Amino acid sequence: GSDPNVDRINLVILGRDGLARELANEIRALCTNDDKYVIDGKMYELSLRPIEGNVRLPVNSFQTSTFQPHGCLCLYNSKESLSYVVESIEKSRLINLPLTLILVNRTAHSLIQHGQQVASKLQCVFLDAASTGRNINEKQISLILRGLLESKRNLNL
Ligand code: NA
Ligand code: NA
Ligand code: NA
Repeated sequence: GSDPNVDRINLVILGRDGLARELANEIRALCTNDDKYVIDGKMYELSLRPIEGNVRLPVNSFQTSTFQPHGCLCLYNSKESLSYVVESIEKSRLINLPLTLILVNRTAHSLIQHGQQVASKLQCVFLDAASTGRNINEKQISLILRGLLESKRNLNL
């Protein structure tokens, strides 16, 4: 269970073709051995749920009996991986869940254009981390996590 003295972030990471595993691995490299992530000198419990396959399947559901999601980090770098994000979100709709759509490193014009329309439709923030492996800068990870903590307090997640 969650330590009542340490704030918990339950983060879904959504991305096919190994995108979710890769970002989850990066984030865990930044964590303590008991999965704490430090922000502004403060410890947070960080639970990660990387998803790459069909979210219809129980094993791939956003929410489980011990995991209530607080946000979802959506990753893509291609037509197919963008399509996977839309399919997964619209199908598992989790609707007021804070979402972040991130374009990562692997056409460039169309991926940005479509990403922005998808983010508009899903009502979420769009970040271009491709210019910035298929990783994301750790400072950007911390910004997203800070944002989730405030959302968590506003939406009572
Ligand atoms: Na807690
Ligand atoms: Na976890
Ligand atoms: Na996990």
